Amino acid sequence: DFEIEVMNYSIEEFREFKTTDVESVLPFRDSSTPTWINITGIHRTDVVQRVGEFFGIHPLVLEDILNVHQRPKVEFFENYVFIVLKMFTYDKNLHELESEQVSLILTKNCVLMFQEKIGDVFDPVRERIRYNRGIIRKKRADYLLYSLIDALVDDYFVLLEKIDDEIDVLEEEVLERPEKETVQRTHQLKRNLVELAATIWPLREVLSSLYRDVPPLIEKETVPYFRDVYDHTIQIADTVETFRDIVSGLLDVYLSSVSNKTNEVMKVLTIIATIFMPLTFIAGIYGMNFGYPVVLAVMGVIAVIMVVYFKKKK
Amino acid sequence: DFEIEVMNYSIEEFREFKTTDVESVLPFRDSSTPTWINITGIHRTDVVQRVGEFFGIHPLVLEDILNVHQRPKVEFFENYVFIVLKMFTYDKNLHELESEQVSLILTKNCVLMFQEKIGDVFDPVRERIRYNRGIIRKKRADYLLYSLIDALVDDYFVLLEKIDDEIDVLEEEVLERPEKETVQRTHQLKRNLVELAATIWPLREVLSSLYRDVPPLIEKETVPYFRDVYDHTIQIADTVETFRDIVSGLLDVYLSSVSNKTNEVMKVLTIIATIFMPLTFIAGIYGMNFGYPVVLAVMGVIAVIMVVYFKKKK
Amino acid sequence: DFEIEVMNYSIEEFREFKTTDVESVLPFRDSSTPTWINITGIHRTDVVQRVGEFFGIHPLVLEDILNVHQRPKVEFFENYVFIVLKMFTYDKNLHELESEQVSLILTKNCVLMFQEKIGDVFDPVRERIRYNRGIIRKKRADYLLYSLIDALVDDYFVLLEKIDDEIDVLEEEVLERPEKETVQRTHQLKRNLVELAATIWPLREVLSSLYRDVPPLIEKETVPYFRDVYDHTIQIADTVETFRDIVSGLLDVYLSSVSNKTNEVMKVLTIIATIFMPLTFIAGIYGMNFEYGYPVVLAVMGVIAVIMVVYFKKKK
Amino acid sequence: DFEIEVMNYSIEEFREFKTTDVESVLPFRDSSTPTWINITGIHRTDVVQRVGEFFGIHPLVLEDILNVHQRPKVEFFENYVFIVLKMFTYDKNLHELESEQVSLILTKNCVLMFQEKIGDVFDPVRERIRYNRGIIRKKRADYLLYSLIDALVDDYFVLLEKIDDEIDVLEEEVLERPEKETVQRTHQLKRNLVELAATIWPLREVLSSLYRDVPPLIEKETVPYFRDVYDHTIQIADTVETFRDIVSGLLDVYLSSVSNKTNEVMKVLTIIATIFMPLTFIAGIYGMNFGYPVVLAVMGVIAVIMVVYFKKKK
Amino acid sequence: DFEIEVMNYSIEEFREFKTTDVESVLPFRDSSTPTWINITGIHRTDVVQRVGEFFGIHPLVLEDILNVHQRPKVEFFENYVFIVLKMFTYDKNLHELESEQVSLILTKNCVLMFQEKIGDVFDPVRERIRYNRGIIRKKRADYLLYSLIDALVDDYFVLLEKIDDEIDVLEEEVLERPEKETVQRTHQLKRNLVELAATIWPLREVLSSLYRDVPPLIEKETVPYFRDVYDHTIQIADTVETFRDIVSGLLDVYLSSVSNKTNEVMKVLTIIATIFMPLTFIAGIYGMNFGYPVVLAVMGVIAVIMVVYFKKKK
Ligand SMILES: [Cs+]
Ligand SMILES: [Cs+]
Ligand SMILES: [Cs+]
Ligand SMILES: [Cs+]
Ligand SMILES: [Cs+]
Ligand SMILES: [Cs+]
Ligand SMILES: [Cs+]
Ligand SMILES: [Cs+]
Ligand SMILES: [Cs+]
Ligand code: NA
Repeated sequence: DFEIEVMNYSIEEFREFKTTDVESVLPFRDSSTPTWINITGIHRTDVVQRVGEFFGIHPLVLEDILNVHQRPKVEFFENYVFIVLKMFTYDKNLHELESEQVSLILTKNCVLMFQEKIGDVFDPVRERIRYNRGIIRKKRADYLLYSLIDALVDDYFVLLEKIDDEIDVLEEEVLERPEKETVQRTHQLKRNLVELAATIWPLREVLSSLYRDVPPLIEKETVPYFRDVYDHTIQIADTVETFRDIVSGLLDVYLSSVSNKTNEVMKVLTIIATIFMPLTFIAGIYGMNFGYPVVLAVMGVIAVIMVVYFKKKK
Repeated sequence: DFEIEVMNYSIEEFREFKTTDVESVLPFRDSSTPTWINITGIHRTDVVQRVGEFFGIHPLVLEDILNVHQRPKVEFFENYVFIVLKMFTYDKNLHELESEQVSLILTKNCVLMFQEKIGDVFDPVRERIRYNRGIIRKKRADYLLYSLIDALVDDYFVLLEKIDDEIDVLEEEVLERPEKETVQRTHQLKRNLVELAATIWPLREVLSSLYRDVPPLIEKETVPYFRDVYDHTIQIADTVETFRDIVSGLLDVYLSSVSNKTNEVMKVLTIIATIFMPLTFIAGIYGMNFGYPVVLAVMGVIAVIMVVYFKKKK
Repeated sequence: DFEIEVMNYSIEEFREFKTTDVESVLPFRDSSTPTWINITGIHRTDVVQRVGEFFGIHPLVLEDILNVHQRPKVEFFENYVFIVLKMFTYDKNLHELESEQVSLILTKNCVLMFQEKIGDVFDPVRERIRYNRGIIRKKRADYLLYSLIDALVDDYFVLLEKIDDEIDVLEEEVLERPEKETVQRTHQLKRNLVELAATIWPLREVLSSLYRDVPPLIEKETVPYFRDVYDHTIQIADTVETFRDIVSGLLDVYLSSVSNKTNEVMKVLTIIATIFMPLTFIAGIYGMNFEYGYPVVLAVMGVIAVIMVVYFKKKK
Repeated sequence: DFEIEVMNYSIEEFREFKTTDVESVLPFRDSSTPTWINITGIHRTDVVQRVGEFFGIHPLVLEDILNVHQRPKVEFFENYVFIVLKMFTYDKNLHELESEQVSLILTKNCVLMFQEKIGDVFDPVRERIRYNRGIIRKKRADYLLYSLIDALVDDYFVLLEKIDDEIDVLEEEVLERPEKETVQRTHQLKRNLVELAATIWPLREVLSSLYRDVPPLIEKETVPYFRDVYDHTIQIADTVETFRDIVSGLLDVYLSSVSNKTNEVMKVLTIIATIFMPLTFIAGIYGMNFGYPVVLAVMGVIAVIMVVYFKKKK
Repeated sequence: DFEIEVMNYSIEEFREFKTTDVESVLPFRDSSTPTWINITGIHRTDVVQRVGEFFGIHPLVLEDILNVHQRPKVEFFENYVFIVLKMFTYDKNLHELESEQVSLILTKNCVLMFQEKIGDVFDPVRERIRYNRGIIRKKRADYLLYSLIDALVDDYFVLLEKIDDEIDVLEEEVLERPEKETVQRTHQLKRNLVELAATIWPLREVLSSLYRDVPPLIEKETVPYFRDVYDHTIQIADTVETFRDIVSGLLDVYLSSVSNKTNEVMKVLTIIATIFMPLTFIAGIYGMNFGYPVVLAVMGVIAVIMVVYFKKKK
């Protein structure tokens, strides 16, 4: 798609609007009062670059925003901070997770945004500016950021739940319903997990640096807030390695239960084999073409001395 | 459930009682002599909060209290220190373990405790006030805290004896009783450990902050005592990471137990097969429609050269 | 094969030529305008040596440039810098990759380049110096070096893509086309990943030092540049480890698949073994040769045959 | 069990004796000449207490003494040094290793020793005193400590050797005598290493600590020696870690053996199965009720051409 | 055996000699001109003590000279430095490696050297003194120490090349020549690796600590070469670790090869049975004693509808 979404606001009031013309939003640069410019759809290179040239942001940053498959990171410029955030979808049952790159610039009184597509995790931060919630009005553009980063960070929690279900609904199938496609899912989880912690790890660094560095973030006013988040991020980081670990032995768990049935199937063939092997034989030999019930008795006799010998095993 | 349970005391005497009226205890904030306030059950949020207000507690600390799914932690504020802890109960046999969150706060001369549910490990501290044991009465709130939390440290230990025991039993089945349920209980263990590891490592970090920082805690007076506790902490970690190291390898032990029983059954079947396969054959060619013991005379001959050839094996 | 190759340029004009005469390039040591000396074929050590002696390069380095089993490293000197890269060629199907050692020294207004064999990645750089593009003409010796280095980095993505395929394919043979030769590949894969990440880890460290360190570098202005490829570098030293971690546990997934299959092979062998062993038997003991309703047998054989069938509806 | 063992000694003469009375060995605190007062059997708290006071040793230490599940640690007070240490014994055969805690306090002119039971590694130390060997007579209680120390650590090498062999031996069984028990002993080994490493790892730090700190221990005189015990402490550790590494994969090594044998019992059956399965058929089909050697020849042709097949595998 | 080989060189001239008398090489302590003394054969504990005291060396050192099972290390003193080093020798084909302890003390104009036996890698160094190659003649005692340390390190490369060959040749066996004794050599490799790894990691720390200290190591003249050897040290470490990683897997790689093969002996088996089981049955059922081709064709029909069915698999 394409769109652009600004949310200027102040302690007293706010205004909001949705345009598709880039020149209607550029004068907010010089707002005294905080703004949030959301640019859905980065695919329009010309929109980005325009915004990118007007604000005074280096080309390589602008090019960064158009490169999609990245680490999450921060970089501190003279008048602006630059951040690179991911934000996941997980379809359940078709066990597959998606990741949309967001990019963010903190200058003057504006929090720039760059979303690949429509549909996003900041529909709570939106409401808090519209209906005068929390301390979101009272404060500045760097708090706005902390609003935006938080809203995203919280999202993971609920993804972290969703998989926590997937694990639980796999260390069952493993040890009770041993099956072909169970193996698939298992690796499918193990993989996705990797992709997760490949993002969350730098994500803690991002927040770890933001907290502990500070330039045009108003210091002893927004930094604990950021720290609160930084705490949130540690938790999760932890919580991935956690699952990672549990999922790893998991495949050997299947293995062990798989083999254990092979065994059972073996015995079955062995005892049925082991008894009707010799009984067919004596039946076969008295087919030699060259007292009747007494052979049947020592058939029965020797048949059941196998039967009480597999009680001593099997 | 729900209760309150104070135990005031000084060098000389002591008092203690119980209620379900928050307003009776509040006055104990202005005690010149120590006080242990035990608000068990934290579902009754108005009580928590009533207090949370009266004593000067900031609402985020108070929310913390309410959320029981937390990183065990410690926050220092101006007139008070704040701590969270976990508390475990392992059901033997079901192989299942449960987590209460214990919240705490030191302030001036008072120890605000917050439990989810009746039932705790603080009895042995209760008695040391009750019958005047040790040097509890001659020392202050911080000490009470130490005490209280040392009383916790000590709990994990039995929990580490109990689990050990579960290791012992499991490392019998694995090698001697190859079975389905054994697989289950093993992983079950793995899981539990993780959760323990997860709790203890941070828990550790807590005592480390306390020890080497100390703000309203009679400094060169208690710090050591916290050191001693800070140590047990460590100990437990070791023990923990020990067991981790052990269990992990366990499954691979059992895996090997069973692939070693497959090899048996294969010899049962193989040799059975291997002697009645050619003997039921050659008395098959004499059941065609086109000396007699000379037949049996070579049927024994080979019958035996087989059982000699598996003495070179088996 | 051997080949010297120089490209001299500045804002206005440029020149280029391919030589097999070493002395027809040395005088570029005293160029006011940038110069990119590419010496393909480091077997002709005498050539290398001469470039050295002339420029005033310390033997150690010189020798290192010949020594092609080496860790990618930066060493900074008085007037020059020294850098050593590796450049990779993955062959697909035969899952087998080869790495060239390229070596670089910036100095005055020269970027000395020593390859091992004709054949590289840099071509698009040569386009940008030839057909006046980007901002490479405007910038000097150093920017170039970045451009050169960037060039290579970029190639690694390419390989990563190709590699990335080599996994997706291989996790359909793992759990659907189980076989011998799948195994082989899996090792080859892992080995190669090993050799690879082995080269990146320091590689990162090369671009890292360069940025936060700096000696004779058109720093202000280009530091950011050195930094932007150093970004890419971490990116890929991560994305490597992603594969290590995935592929590591790959031989276990396969395990789980294979036994599951064997198990099936047992099932069929048994539910046959178990039903036609006895029915062969009772149809065996009626081949006795002593003196003593025939469809009753076929019936009671029908009956007890079917209870076997229905009993493997409680398993199998 | 309970005793006390005094070993006063100077350059000129020495005296020693044994006793079940705590008061006899007190006056020595005031010895101008170094002494070694050994306390065996600290199941007598009452006595451990008594001196605890007398020598002016802070009760926390006295507790840490009487609690025998602890980390090797080092703590330097004003008038004293204090050190906890373990002392391992391997029962060969009953793969199982026991520990006894020895705590130590250097003060004035007396090394204090605290053991759980009679039976220690210190013997050698005594001799050198008894019969004036080395320089130990010429030097003070600090040295006495170092020696008592060096003694014990060295005893770990002895302990290594014993472990080395267990290994040598087990890495035969595995690849030469595949069996149910062999496993057991593997595991056992792996347990005994971990508990070892466990004590060694800290211990190392107990020797690292001493060396780089030095308060009362006549310094550039005794430092170099203590370092030597230290150097050894490191050597020990490394060694331990080598084995862990070796022994981890051992069972993998073992699995690869058993599973490999299965391979052969399968083939075995297969060929006997495969060559007779169709030969008992084709005979079996001529016992129908409705060129005799031509078939046997075919059977001789078609028993021959399975063979040729297996000269391309097996 | 036993030998002493001293070399006393100066920018103008040199002299060298072999003598098994330990009094003739003692004047060289007081040489203005650099000296390199090589003791070969450290079984003679009379000559390490004689030369150990003459130079003034501490015993603890002269004992560690002797202790040839040691972690390579560097220790510094007043008038001399100490360095314990190993040198490896690998038996190809027998897949076995044996070491030797070379100990080294830099003092005045004398590098004392302590070799267990004759046979060593310093033949090239002796070349660069004898014929006046390079710049060792013009340089002093510490350049020698370097030139020495370097030859030894360059040693490990020719070693690493041998091992590479082994891995290569082994990893041909795992995946194509599966067997019993293959799996042994694996383990062999691992051990040796792990012996190698254990030695190298500190040798690194040696040239790490030689390089960033320098007292009677002529500073900005030779510390640019200690660096160079230090570099090759890192390389070797790196390269070595390479292997640990590769090999650790290999074992697993073998097991997948075997456990595939069992399957291909399963298929074989099942199918012959599959077909010659129901067919061996009906022949039986017309071997009962109470339109002929008709069955022969329906045998044809069913025997081959199996055939078909296994082209869907197999
Ligand atoms: Cs980029
Ligand atoms: Cs918050
Ligand atoms: Cs890709
Ligand atoms: Cs592709
Ligand atoms: Cs204790
Ligand atoms: Cs036991
Ligand atoms: Cs050996
Ligand atoms: Cs020593
Ligand atoms: Cs018949
Ligand atoms: Na594994």
